[PDB]
Amino acid sequence: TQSLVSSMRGTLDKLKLIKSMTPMYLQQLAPVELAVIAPMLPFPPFQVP
Amino acid sequence: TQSLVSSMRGTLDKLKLIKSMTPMYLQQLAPVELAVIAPMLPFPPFQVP
Amino acid sequence: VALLSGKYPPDLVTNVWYADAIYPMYADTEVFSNLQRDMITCEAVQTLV
Amino acid sequence: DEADEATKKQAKDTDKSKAQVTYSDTGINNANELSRSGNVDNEGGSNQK
Amino acid sequence: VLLQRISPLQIDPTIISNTMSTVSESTTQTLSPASSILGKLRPSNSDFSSFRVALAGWLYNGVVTTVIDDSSYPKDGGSVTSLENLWDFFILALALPL
Amino acid sequence: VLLQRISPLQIDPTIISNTMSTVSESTTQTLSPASSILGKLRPSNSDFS
Amino acid sequence: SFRVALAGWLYNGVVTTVIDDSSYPKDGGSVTSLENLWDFFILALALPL
Amino acid sequence: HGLHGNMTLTSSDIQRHITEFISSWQNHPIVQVSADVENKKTAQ
Amino acid sequence: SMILTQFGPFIESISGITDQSNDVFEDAAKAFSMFTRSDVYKALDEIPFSDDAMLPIPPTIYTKPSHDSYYYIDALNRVRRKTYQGPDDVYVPNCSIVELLEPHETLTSYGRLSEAIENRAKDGDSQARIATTYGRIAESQARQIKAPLEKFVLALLVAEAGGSLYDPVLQKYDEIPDLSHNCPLWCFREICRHISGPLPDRAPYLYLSAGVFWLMSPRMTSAIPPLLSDLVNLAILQQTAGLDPSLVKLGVQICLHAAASSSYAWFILKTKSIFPQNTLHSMYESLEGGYCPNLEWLEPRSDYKFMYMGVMPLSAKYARSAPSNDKKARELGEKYGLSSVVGELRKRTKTYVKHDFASVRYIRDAMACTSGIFLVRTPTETVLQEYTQSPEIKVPIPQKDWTGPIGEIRILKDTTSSIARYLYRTWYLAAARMAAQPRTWDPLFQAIMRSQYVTARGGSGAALRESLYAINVSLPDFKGLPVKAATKIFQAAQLANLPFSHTSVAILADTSMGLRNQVQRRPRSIMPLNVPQQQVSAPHTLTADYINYHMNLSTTSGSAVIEKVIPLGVYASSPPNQSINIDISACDASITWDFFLSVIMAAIHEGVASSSIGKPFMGVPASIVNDESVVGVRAARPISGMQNMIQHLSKLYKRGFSYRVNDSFSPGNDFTHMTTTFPSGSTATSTEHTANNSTMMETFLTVWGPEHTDDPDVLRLMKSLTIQRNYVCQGDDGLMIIDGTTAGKVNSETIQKMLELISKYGEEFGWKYDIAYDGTAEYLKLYFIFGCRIPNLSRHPIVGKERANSSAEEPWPAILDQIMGVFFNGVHDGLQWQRWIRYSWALCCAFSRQRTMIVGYLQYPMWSFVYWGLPLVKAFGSDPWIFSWYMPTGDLGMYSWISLIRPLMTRWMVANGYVTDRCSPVFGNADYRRCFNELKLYQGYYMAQLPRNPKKSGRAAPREVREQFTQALSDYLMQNPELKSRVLRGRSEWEKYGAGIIHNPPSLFDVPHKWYQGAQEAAIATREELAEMDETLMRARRHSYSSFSKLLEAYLLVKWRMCEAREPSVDLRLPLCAGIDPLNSDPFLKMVSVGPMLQSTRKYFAQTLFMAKTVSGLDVNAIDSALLRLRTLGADKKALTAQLLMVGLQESEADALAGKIMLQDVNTVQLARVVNLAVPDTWMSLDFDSMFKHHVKLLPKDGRHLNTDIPPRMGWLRAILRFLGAGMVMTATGVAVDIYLEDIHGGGRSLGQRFMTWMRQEGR
Repeated sequence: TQSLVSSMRGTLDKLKLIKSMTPMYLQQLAPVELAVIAPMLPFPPFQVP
Repeated sequence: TQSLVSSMRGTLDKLKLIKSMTPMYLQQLAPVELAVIAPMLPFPPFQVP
Repeated sequence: VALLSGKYPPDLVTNVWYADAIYPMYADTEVFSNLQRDMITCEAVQTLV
Repeated sequence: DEADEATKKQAKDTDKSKAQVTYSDTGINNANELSRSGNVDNEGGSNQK
Repeated sequence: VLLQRISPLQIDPTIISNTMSTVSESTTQTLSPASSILGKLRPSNSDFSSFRVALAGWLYNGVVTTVIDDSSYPKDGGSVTSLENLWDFFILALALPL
Repeated sequence: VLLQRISPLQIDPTIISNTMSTVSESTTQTLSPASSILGKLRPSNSDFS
Repeated sequence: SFRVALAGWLYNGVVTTVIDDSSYPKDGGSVTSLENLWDFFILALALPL
Repeated sequence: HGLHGNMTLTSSDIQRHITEFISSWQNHPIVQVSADVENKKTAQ
Repeated sequence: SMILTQFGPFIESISGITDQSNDVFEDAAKAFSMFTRSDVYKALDEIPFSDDAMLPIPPTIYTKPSHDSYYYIDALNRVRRKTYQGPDDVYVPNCSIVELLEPHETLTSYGRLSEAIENRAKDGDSQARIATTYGRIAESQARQIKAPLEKFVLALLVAEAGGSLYDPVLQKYDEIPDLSHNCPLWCFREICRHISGPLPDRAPYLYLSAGVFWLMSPRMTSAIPPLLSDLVNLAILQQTAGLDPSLVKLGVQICLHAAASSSYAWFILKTKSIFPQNTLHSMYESLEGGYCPNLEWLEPRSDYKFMYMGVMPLSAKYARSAPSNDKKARELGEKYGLSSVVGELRKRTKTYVKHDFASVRYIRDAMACTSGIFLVRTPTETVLQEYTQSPEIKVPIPQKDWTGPIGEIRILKDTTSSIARYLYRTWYLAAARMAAQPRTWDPLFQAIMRSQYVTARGGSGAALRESLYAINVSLPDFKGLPVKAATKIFQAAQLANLPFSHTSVAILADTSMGLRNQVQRRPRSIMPLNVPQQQVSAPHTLTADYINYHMNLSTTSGSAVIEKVIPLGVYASSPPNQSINIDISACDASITWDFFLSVIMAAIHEGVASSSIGKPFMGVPASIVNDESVVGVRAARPISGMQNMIQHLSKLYKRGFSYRVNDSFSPGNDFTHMTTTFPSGSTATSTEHTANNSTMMETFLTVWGPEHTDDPDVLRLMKSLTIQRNYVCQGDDGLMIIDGTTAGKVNSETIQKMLELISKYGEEFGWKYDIAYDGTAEYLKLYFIFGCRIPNLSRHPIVGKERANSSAEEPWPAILDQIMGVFFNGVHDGLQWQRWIRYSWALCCAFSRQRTMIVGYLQYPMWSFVYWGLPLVKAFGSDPWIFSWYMPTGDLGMYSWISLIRPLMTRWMVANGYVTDRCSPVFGNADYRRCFNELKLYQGYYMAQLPRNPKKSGRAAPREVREQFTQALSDYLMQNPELKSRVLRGRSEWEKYGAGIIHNPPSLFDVPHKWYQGAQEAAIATREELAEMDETLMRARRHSYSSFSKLLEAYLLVKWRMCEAREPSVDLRLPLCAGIDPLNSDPFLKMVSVGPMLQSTRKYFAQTLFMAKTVSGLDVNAIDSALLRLRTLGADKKALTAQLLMVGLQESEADALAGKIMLQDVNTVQLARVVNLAVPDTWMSLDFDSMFKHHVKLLPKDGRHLNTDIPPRMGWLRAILRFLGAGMVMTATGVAVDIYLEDIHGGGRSLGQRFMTWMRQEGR
């Protein structure tokens, strides 16, 4: 039905335009925290590319 | 929804066409009252352009 | 949910916040202890062989 | 220990809980400071006996 | 106080409610623009005191600068998908030029 | 635990509910996308870790 | 403190007078804080003595 | 199974619901691997 | 033997072997009424107790000295106690009374006080006076019970005779030890037998209606009644909650030591903290594992948002770090001779190394063992010991810091070295912000404030009468009014139209007394204040509310446990967070004119200016007074309404208070006392207490601490702390919350140093801070450790009742309300559910019958208790134990259980022979009307909705005096022409548009009638009123019935479908509430299925009402229910506007609100008030919001059904359907399940039509 289509479009628009700071936190701040923490761990990091 | 769009347009039209006398009062009468009140104020007006 | 519902403190100053947060962490010496542990481990391996 | 005595005496002379002027816990790092004590003798040995 | 004493302009009690009680709507919708705008407006007679002090502030811009209080703005900046935020924008837009 | 208790980011799920509370839809429909997504965005056992 | 600084002007060789570290802005401070600005003002006028 | 209009509450239904709840709790990912105590290796 | 022979079927019925039935309930009531206490004791003799229950008894119990060397006459001719143990031994001593007992006719063994004693007492003999004081105080001490202990012990025996119970969830028999190991009962029997001796009567005393009759035995002692009360409470708790008999024995030993001591109450008061000190404040010193919750405090911190992360594993790094209390416990135990008890407690406590269910249950069991009684002492000693202290201001404000007087108050300079500057600034700014508010000047707001203090309680109007007679003004007598004159309503009627100049002198009147005893606490004194004093206190009150509402983390709550904030406590207790408990000792005494009253009164008086110039308030006019603060010139300054009111209050605050004391227990100890203690009966006390608490804490955190300490760690800690983020205060209690640094917890000795810093800061202005840093959190009488909360059973005595005067008891129906309250308290603390339900059924059956000579016997059927909230055990041949106690009360619960067992009921009735030939949609072919009629289900159901106290209404009064009373009340209420105009406009609009839609709309003019009804109903009743009440119950019982209420009939047309279980909300290994452990099956499953509520109830319920507050006598729920019913029935917007005008609103926002309401959408809780539907109080600790929103589906699972269709207009039916489904799912036992709507018989439209018919019908 047309009403359901309009409701879905509005919900998707709201989900797209939601105001969350997690994506910018993960891009600008989380690496710094990980780098600061890393030297102090009992088990040093072990990575592959 | 179409009904919400119609209701919003009607509401905006009514707000545009409301019968308020304040904008005309502010243009034609308030300056006269301010002018007749000003000369007998304990603190004379102090203005910049 | 975490990705969609991130939020910062209303007035955040990152340098001050981190200078307050990390300071207690860097008073520990477990890493200095672990270095001495590793030295003994290597000594033991070589002695065994 | 001698530094703590000076601050404690200084507070008493001003008749206050603590003194504004303090000889201890300054911002300076006097970790290498030494003061005379009865632990060592003239030859440079210990006074355990 | 002096302006209130000598002025002929006075508040109309029910003009907004009367004009908004005739907008055509459907009762099966979850949003009502008329109800929302009335709830955001909340008319009162004491509201004219702020209007009159705003008028009085015109004579002393040298020492006093009249501003809109920060609490009137949306808490997080708002969104255009929100009818409530649209009404906040409308109210602020009408109030600012005075 | 260290990341959670050093980071300034906070998880506040009420943002999603506040955003979805203003979606436009009819009450005579059978499916409500807003209610469905709100119900499905509640993590099992409330782990958030 | 004022009179003590005046007196300590005469004994530069054996006593060094410095401003206590607790008088500095907390966590380094920021130019976005009125309290930090006043801290900087007080410290700037107090240092040359 | 429990769809007709004649609903009568009983201990068998209670037990069935309890079993479903327990299975749902136990099949959670974090519940699968967790412990209150620590073994020698993880302590090391 | 005797119990088995008398109660044969009833025991099986309540144990779940056979069905429950009204006839069995009835003959059980017969037996309960036909036993006697001699039969009770001989039944007690039958039990073959074991050696485990054996315990040595001190011989010193039975031989005490006389009361003679315990009392003396002071200089002022007053009886006073002789303090030997210390400066607080002012309670009832333990001594014999058999010499002063006199034989009673027809009761040879029992006698009362000799009447010659009070003859010589009124004559004036000192010996007679002290003797009668001792006798009356002993009577008052022995009277502090709900009912005779024989009823309780007999009910316990009947309940326990059933034996072990099978658990439908655990599929096993419980293994609670039987009565052969119950130590307190054995001690009870032994002590009663020894007191009785060869004398045939065995009860130590008769609990008469308004007195006590002691046995003339040479071994009698005053401590026997409280000792037996403690013993019976311990026995009931042990047999209902599975207490450890070992710990029970320790508690009994403490009780025996208290009895053997000189003063029972004094001994308990000195040693009340044993169990908390040796169990709670010393725990997990060797922690090794477990789970603790992980929460997060979300901004706004003020708004109290706590959202739950998960579980966090524990480790050794989170062991106990607070300082030890071993030493202090040792000298306490040694001093009071409980060293072995203390040592055993510590040894048993040390054996826990893992936080879990066993440890929390052990802590709860240790907590429950503390004795609980309402302490009693004479009002003379209470007054002379509580109102004689004063603050000790070590550092006072220098005298050269106050200007010349203004009015009569002074201005504090800005150069003062005292810390009072910050308090002054805070109060000044708060007052200015309050004054600059349009709502402050709303005349309706003023009317609300003025009607607030008016109450149907006493206000010491006598002294008002002598004062006004002295100033010679005359008040109406209101002769012929059948209402009491000792009410503030009567006071307001007397002073309706009186000039403020005439009434001004009344503020310096005198004050009467009030007392309330408390459990494990000294009695609390209340100081009533009459109209003028209550009215002159408004500005200070409102400023304090502004402070507590905009500048701190203030909390408000009542006696209800549900109203507290569990999330805050669990967050504070959960590691690595830590908590500090702060309590101000004698806050009322500390608050005085020397520092506080001076500073705050000056600040408020100067802050209130500007926004109030030359304009009255509260009906107090503005005025003109003298000013001389400015040097060299002293002129006249005009003051406002609040300024004049503060000016008049200031002289009272500077002089002090006069207190009349009229001690009934002591003839001749009648006098007047001058005190400086701040009043407790005022309408702000707690509010400014919280304000000053927060202000002074902030002052210490920001100024005093950093300039008195130099330790860098302490400085950093105090800089981190802030009151707006880490301090919660209310009245005199407060909580400091310290978060965890990245390295774990915070340094313990650094914290400790901050503690003595706080104390030192306290002594300067003379506040006695009591600081607890022990590893647990205590706030508002709630306890938390490691995130789990410990319910304190000792604080809620089962057989405890508050009686602090010589007034008599109430008629019989009143006791059932107290019994139901006891059952609900047991529910909240969370005892073993099966045993608790069995005991509750036994007790209700015991108290369900009474006799009236009209020689008739009035009886309550078993169905009345089911309606009131008691769940069933087994009925109609259904499976036993299939109903939980979360069942709603009334129609909702009835519908819930009936719909749960509906199909089986039809089969049972048909098999029993109640067949008909009409296809009823609910019961098919069953003669349900007839069946219910003989089963008394209809009769009990209908007698449930009847008052349990006589109605004092219908009193004869002449029309003239009634009309003068009403017009006086109306004149007092309507002090405002704009209010009168608004109400008249509302009435005109109502009679224009809304007429006949609802029969009775709330209105402001109806307040005088409500006040008159309350005043007349607060009076005592008499024999004829009891007569009409009894005959109404008899008529209700004899009359026949054909159906339930229309609401219930409409409810029973809805069918659901319970298909799938819910999803877990909390981990099944996290102990969060002690006593709800896996052993207590059903509540554990309910809690882990639904989830605890993580939000304050008050703030959540705040946004469920259109209007927030209203004048006293009108109900906000009534108002919004009327508005919603008008909207539902379809009245126009003008009707709602008329209603809002009639309730006092201004026309503009009234019409705006009506327009908003006409199309605005409210939540399910707000909708449900149209049909008088409310959330059960038992659900307040659970998250019912999620169940309402996402777990009750109003759509059939398979798809769309033709019947299950809600008409668009009737959108309000969804809330009702949600509540019905939630009630069903909560009434059903086990885990919560997802419920789907199945069918409606007549469709949505018919149900809506029936509901509208109902709504239109009420009001008649």
